[PDB]
Amino acid sequence: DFTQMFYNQNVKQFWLPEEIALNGDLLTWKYLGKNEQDTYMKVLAGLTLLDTEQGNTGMPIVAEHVDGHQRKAVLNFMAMMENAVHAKSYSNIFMTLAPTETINEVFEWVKQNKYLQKKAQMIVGLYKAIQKDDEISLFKAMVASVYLESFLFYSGFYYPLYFYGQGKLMQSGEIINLILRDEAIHGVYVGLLAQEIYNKQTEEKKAELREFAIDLLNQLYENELEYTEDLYDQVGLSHDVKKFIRYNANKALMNLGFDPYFEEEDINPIVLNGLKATVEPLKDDDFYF
Amino acid sequence: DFTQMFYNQNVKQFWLPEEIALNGDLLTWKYLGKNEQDTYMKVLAGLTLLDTEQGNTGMPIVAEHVDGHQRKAVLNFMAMMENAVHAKSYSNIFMTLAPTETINEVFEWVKQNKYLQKKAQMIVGLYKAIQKDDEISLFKAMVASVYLESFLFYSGFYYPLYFYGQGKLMQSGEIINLILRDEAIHGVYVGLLAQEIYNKQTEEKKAELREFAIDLLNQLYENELEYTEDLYDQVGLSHDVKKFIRYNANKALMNLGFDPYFEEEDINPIVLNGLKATVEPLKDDDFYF
Amino acid sequence: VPKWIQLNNEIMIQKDGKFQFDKDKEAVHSYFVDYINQNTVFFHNLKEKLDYLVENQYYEEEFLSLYSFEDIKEVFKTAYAKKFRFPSFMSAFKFYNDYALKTNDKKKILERYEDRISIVALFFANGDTEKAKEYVNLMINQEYQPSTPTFLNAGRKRRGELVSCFLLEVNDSLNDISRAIDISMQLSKLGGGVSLNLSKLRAKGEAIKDVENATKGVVGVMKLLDNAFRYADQMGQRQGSGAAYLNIFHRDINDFLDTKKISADEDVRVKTLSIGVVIPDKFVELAREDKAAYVFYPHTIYKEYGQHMDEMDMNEMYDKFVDNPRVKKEKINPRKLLEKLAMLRSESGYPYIMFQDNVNKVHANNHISKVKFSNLCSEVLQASQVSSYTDYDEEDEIGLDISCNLGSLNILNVMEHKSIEKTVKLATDSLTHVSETTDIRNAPAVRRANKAMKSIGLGAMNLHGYLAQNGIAYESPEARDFANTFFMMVNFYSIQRSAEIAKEKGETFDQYEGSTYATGEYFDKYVSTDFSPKYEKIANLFEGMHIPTTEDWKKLKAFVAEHGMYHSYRLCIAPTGSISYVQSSTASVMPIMERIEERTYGNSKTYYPMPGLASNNWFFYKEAYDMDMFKVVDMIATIQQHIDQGISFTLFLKDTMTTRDLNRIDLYAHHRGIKTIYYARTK
Amino acid sequence: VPKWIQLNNEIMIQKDGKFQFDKDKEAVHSYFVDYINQNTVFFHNLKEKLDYLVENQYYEEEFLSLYSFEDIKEVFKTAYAKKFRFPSFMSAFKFYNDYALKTNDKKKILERYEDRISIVALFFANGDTEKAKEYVNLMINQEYQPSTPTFLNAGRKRRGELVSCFLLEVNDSLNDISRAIDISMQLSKLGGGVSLNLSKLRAKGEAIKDVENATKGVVGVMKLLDNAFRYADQMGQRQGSGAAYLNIFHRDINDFLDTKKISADEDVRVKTLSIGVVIPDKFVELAREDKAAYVFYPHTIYKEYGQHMDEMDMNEMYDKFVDNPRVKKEKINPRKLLEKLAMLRSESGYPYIMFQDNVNKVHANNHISKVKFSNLCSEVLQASQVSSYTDYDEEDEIGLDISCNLGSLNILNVMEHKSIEKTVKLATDSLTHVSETTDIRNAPAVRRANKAMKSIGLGAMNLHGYLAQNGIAYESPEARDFANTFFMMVNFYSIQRSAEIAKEKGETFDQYEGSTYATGEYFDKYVSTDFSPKYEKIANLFEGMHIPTTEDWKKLKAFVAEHGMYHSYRLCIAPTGSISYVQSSTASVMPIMERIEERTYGNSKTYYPMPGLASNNWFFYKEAYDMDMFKVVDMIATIQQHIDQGISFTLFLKDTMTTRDLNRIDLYAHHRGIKTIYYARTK
Ligand SMILES: Nc1ncnc2c1ncn2[C@@H]1O[C@H](COP(=O)(O)OP(=O)(O)OP(=O)(O)O)[C@@H](O)[C@H]1O
Ligand SMILES: Nc1ncnc2c1ncn2[C@@H]1O[C@H](COP(=O)(O)OP(=O)(O)OP(=O)(O)O)[C@@H](O)[C@H]1O
Ligand SMILES: Cc1cn([C@H]2C[C@H](O)[C@@H](COP(=O)(O)OP(=O)(O)OP(=O)(O)O)O2)c(=O)[nH]c1=O
Ligand SMILES: [Mg+2]
Ligand SMILES: [Mg+2]
Ligand SMILES: [Mn+2]
Ligand SMILES: [Mn+2]
Ligand SMILES: [Mn+2]
Ligand SMILES: [Mn+2]
Repeated sequence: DFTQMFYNQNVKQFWLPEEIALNGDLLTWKYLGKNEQDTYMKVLAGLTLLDTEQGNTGMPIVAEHVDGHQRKAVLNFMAMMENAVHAKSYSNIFMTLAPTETINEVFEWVKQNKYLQKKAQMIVGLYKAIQKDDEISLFKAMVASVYLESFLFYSGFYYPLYFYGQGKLMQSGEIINLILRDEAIHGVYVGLLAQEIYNKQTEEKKAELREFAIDLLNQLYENELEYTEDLYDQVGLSHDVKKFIRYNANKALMNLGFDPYFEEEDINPIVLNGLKATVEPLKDDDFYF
Repeated sequence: DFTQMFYNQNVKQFWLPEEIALNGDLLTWKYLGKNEQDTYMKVLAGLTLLDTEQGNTGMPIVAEHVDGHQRKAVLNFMAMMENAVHAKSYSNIFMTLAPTETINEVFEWVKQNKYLQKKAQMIVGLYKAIQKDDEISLFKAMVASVYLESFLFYSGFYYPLYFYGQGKLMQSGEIINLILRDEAIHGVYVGLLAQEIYNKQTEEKKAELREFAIDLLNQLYENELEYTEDLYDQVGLSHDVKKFIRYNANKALMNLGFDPYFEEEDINPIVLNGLKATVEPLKDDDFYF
Repeated sequence: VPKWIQLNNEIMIQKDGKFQFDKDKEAVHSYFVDYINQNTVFFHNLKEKLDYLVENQYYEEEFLSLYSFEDIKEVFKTAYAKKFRFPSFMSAFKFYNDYALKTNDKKKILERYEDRISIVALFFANGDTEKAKEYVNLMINQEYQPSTPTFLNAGRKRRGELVSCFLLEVNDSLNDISRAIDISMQLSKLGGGVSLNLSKLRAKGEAIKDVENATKGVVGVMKLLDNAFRYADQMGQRQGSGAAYLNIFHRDINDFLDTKKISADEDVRVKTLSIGVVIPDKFVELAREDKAAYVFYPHTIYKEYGQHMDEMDMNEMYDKFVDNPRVKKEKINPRKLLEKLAMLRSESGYPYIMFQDNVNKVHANNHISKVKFSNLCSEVLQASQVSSYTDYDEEDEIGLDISCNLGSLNILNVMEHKSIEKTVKLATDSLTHVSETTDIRNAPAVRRANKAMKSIGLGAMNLHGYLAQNGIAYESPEARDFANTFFMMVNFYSIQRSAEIAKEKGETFDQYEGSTYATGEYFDKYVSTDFSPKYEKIANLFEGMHIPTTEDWKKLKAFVAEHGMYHSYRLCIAPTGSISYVQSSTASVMPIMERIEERTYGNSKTYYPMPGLASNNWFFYKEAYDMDMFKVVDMIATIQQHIDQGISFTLFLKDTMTTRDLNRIDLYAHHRGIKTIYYARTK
Repeated sequence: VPKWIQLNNEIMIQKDGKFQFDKDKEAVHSYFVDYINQNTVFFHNLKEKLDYLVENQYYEEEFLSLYSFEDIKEVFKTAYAKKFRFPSFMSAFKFYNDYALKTNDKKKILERYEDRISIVALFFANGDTEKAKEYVNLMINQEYQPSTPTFLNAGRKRRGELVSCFLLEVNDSLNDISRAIDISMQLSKLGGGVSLNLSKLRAKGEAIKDVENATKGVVGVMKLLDNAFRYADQMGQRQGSGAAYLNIFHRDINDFLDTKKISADEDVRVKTLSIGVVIPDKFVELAREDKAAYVFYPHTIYKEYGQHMDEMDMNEMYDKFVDNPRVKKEKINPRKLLEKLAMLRSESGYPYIMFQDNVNKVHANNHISKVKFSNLCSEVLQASQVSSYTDYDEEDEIGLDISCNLGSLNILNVMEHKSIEKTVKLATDSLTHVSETTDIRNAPAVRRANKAMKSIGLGAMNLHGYLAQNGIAYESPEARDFANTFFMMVNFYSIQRSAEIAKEKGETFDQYEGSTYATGEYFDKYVSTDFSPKYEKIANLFEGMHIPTTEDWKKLKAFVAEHGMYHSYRLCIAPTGSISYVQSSTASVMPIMERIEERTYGNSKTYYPMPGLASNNWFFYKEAYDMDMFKVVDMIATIQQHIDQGISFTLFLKDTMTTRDLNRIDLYAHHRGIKTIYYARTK
């Protein structure tokens, strides 16, 4: 009942980072403190890693196991967006704002950062555990994918949105909003596929799947807290970002058909502000009136 | 040396089925004989069936085994074009020209056809034989992929190009020309990835891979001749189609860095009308003599 | 999102099944309560403001020095006494984003609407305080609007030229081509749109110094001009805009047209160079009779006859060209060429169409020259003489290059004030002043023609707005009756003002004695046909205003015979792109494209309803695409019969209609006397 | 296939393991007994031939009218008395395909080699029968070869200009840019290669009258010039060739270089305009010390100091530019810029490299101006003053735009005849005549510089041919000793002829008094150092000829001080591309690219062996790519020490070597005093 409308929405949302000129951010970037620039680079690098694996591994593997040519076409399109559009856009931002050495250093930093490695290990592990014709392993990977789309990106998205909302780094911010618009529909779509599998189960099996989903969310959440503190303490925003990731965790649960898990909190209003023609021959009668 | 350049060319060639209005083809379709309509339907179904294998298996399997983030992104983009753009385009052409019952029957016929099946299963067999961390099996699959993209499609493309060059079925011919333009670049790109593997091999292993490629080409070519007579004798075109197959076989070989196999031939004019030195840093003391 | 933008977007939100048009007014208030007043620089008195603007190189000292400070203060007080309020948010937004003077840092507003109007009036009056107050009352009543160059730049030291329409004749030589490129660059630097006639240039495959197949044709010249216009782009502010006109009997006409095809290669297509095609009546006759036509090599014709192909009447010269063995020509199908024109206009809106004989059968200055081409907006139609730019240290033969002076009457505001005569005469005086104060030191023929011809273009706008707010359909015969009467009065008072200026200054335009004004032929249709309204509704619309009769036209003809006419050309209807927003008016005499237009500024959306749009007049504000193009052609021809120059006439087509329909509209325009066709905008 | 084609292809068919070089001779015989003699047009006598060529607008009658027909007959008889025979098929083929005069339809041959030489000699002599015979003997012996423009066009009615290269200075203004485009088109129409110095143009992001970030930089002017050269392409016969030169300290230097990158976008890529980079010693010093350098905005420097950035010495003003806050600059890595230069030269052979300090440390006319750029072949290095092209109706300040006439000595034929002095003096006289009869009516600075500087270029060809045919390795120290002695003799006799012309005409070149010729500084190294051969073999090669000593140089210095010099510049070694075929000579002073070159003409293929190639001198004809580029640099520096202008120095590189090797070669060239580097041709 939904794939065709998602197909149409995904293809109509198609974009490339080159559509957005980035040289306009040069001055507001220059004006940020060293702490702010550091957090910003690292935040986008963490996002780049997530999209790299979502494009290389997550979306293609889910596409392989989901039945139906139209469902596969949507998932293939989403996969392309992840690595050919989203992951690449971050390099466009980096290449504009930062010198090569700072770019090299931040990519080295992703490799050695323990929270980023842990979250990649956990998510990709679940993708690679999918067994052919085994719907339960597929469900588990789809939960992981929804958590990546609708929860894990948000510790990263906070900062570009926070600046966009203050009228700073607005070209980079425009790119990020386009990425976010895509991930929102990706999270909903994968969520609907996960619910399909969940709804086939006995009540006993469903109870276990909810346990899996909640245990996984809590494990990812605890790691994300440490990641958030590590990045945001130097810019004074860790508590604010934490509220934002809890907000989005609830959206991820809802995408999976589950009740919200965290209590509602006031999000920084700045971040909320951050959101050929047919041819006929001429007759002799067309020359007279 | 080449992936970013191909990335650029691929994304700038992006298109959607909806861009070409198909209904005006009915004004020339109605004037074709039964044999012409039959051949066209059968050719179209042949292309559709082969392209589906490439979208569901060929491109995604190669993307899975190739190392490199940028290569995986380009390959993902190509897989997207197969599944999201090409497959919808073929379906659109069919739905415009034939009623539902006729489409189902043509696909039943072509699905049972000996020559279409022989080539489809030969290609799919090589994709299924790729082994993790075995570059030889990957190379063999890449050869199969290049043969599909740059050679096997062309016994089929001939007919729409033949009409397109005569002013018949111009809307569907425009679509086919866009598809063909994508398959050409797909073949060239996968060809470069195959040459990379080939160049890493010993001289004895190279000779062995050359023998594999020529042997495979021979098997496919002999089946193409039979496929060609089966479809085109009823419309009197087989001689010219055979010249077009050999010409495209030579292009496929050149994509794989191999010499042409067949002598140069001229192509049907109607179908024709349709159609760095090593950077080494200065080490100082190079300024003193 | 700012408060005024929310109030503007609340228009689309429907209450009781109706658009909240009145909310737009509230938006304006917000746009002034929240933004404009906060960012407007205020001074203790006008003396301090004028001193700050003059000292900081914002204004010019010369035009302000002609008045005492008391007179300038009185003019400003007259401007502010109206208490003018922008009726829509987009009017104020467009003025304060495009025309209001801002500081060098572009964060503060130095000029209000009244300040800009007062400055333009003081510049216009040239030292007359009463004339300045008259101009202030004219512009604050929004009866007359100087063009974007004049309105934006009048009285400003950091400014471009007040003229932005330039027509250049290019002679068939490398020296002339290089000079044309240079002049195009200099005029684009001044901020003007440059149109070049390429018909005199010899076609591709012609001889240079008796060596065969040497000429690159007009396409290489178009590539050079396109590069020149890309380079000269108003100091990197706007994209350099240029137009090239070629006669349809020039052999390069296909390659010319091929420059606008999407399939054209990079060495063929010109992207920033608009193209227009001049179509003589002979081509239309050949297409009508389906006889195969001939496209001629201009240099062979020049060698055989001593005159350029576009300098002689093709109606009497075509048979002689065809029968002349020494004239080289190529066979073409005129109907195929017409279909190619229609297809190209469907794809990209190009080329502009100039019906040469439609222009020249009513041209008053055919003795000086026949109108061979039009401007970038395809509404300037004037006599031009080519210049012979020789080698260095050799005297050039300077000809006439067209540069007319733009200004538009607001038909709604003019007619509701019952001031057609006063507005037309004051606009003519302002246009004369701007033409006299224009001095271009890098375009010799433009300067010479400005000094000699003294040609101005007085346009009109808000025709559809006025008709819709008065319960008149744009396609109705009553609308055409109103246009006929209104523009006949505009022509009458423009001619009267031109003759009065000629009598006062004692001088006419150069070669006036040979014009149809001097011989009285121009007034023929005016001394025999009465242009009073034939409908009672239109007559009641014109109530309170004297409508010139045949006796009045005879008196005007005698007055012109006795005193002459100061301006060679007076009236031309320009598109009026952005000034129509500030004046809260519909653009030009064209019908509206949309009832409410949606625009994206920055990352925000904005909504502009057409002026005076409501539930009662929603039906009368018919969109242009929904209209019958034949009736639009009829209205434009009705207006054109009273306009000496052309009218920027854009065709509005649906995606359903084919190239046959476009060709039919073009041929009906040719039949009805339409001089130029501007654009083919497909919905 | 033709018989001569088969005979020429028979060279590569080896007999007894050796090439059949003698077969080449047979080919020429065939080429004459089957094609040339049949396709030639014979007359009853010379009178009918001259009359037919004069009335049919083949020859100018003015230069022939200065001689009685008896004198012309005597000159032609002197030309034909030598019984000149082309020793190779390609020599005759190249002459009769590129330089022999043909009919209007190009079906027959009107000019033989002797006829062409006689006509050129009669044009050179300007009415002197004995001088005409001297020129005939000089050219029929092939001791001297006028450049392709002069040799091809002398005495022809349908001729172009005799000057090969033109160098234009472009001032930083729109008027100057447009004038430069016009002059470039005019000179490409005349057939000459045009070089433009873009270093005075302000960089991208500069202010045009107080509006900042407005300029398009040198890349926009580059695109304009590229389109101008594409349009003016010698009437479609030879592709229009232009050169742009930019100082390496210009801010646009990267974008400049990005015009030649193979990955450049179409809006930046320039394909018909060669690029050259002028590198002062300051840049090399900064790269050597690895200190980050600064590229500068020319307009800020001009505003602060009143002079252009390239108008003053960067070696003394770079620190002042850097420490000046009113000067705008960008940080660059000079070593990265050098690596980019090497990579660009490896990929496409561009840019040309001009070591400005190497040019100006021995430049004799630094008082007039420093040499800021080179020509399209990077061998013309002369003082130029920029012109101030003002607005229309304003007088232009005409500067000096470089232009010199090319002529090459055939080293083998000159030394075989033991006539260095006579050949040099006669060539200087011929080049002086070519300069005197050159009058360009559309390039004012070029005309003024030709009239004032009187600069000529006397080159040399067949250096490698002479060395290989005499058993001397091109890289050997003996070859460099020969080059030193021979070019010191050439410089001595060129200076002597220039001083003699100045004495006989009573006039020197403009501003000669401030030159190093007038002060005697130029002769310093010639009055203290002896340039006689240091090897016995070279001294024997120079036997029968008086090698000037320090006493002869002192006498010449005194003679110059007493009488002055007629020519500001005398010697420049051009590439001599296609005219070297006719002379049976190796191209310029460069080493041969290949021993036997396979060239495809029509559907046939021909093999040209190097002149004098045989079994005994096969290894003396070492290919340039196999040679050490450092020893070639040593040879070029040895020649350059005696050449006042530059030498077109092409680098011959192997594919195996890296960009670091290219950078090392460039830095060694700069260290050794190489003025310019022409091309980086990779095998
Ligand atoms: N629609 C509008 N068009 C133009 N200016 C406006 C508009 N609305 C407000 N302004 C500006 O804001 C000022 C405040 O106008 P407001 O509607 O508050 O009342 P007012 O009686 O006109 O005020 P004031 O004492 O300023 O004359 C106006 O004087 C004017 O400068
Ligand atoms: N290599 C060559 N270079 C120039 N001209 C040549 C050459 N070979 C032949 N010719 C021309 O063709 C003619 C053919 O004559 P050829 O050289 O065979 O000897 P010939 O008849 O004995 O007379 P001669 O040698 O005295 O001219 C020559 O006289 C000359 O005009
Ligand atoms: C007009 C124009 C100039 N330029 C650049 C190229 C010229 O080298 C440079 C100088 O132009 P100028 O012709 O000297 O402009 P100007 O004299 O009015 O300004 P200024 O007083 O500052 O000299 O400006 C552009 O890049 N684009 C343009 O459209
Ligand atoms: Mg001429
Ligand atoms: Mg200037
Ligand atoms: Mn993503
Ligand atoms: Mn996603
Ligand atoms: Mn496909
Ligand atoms: Mn494919």
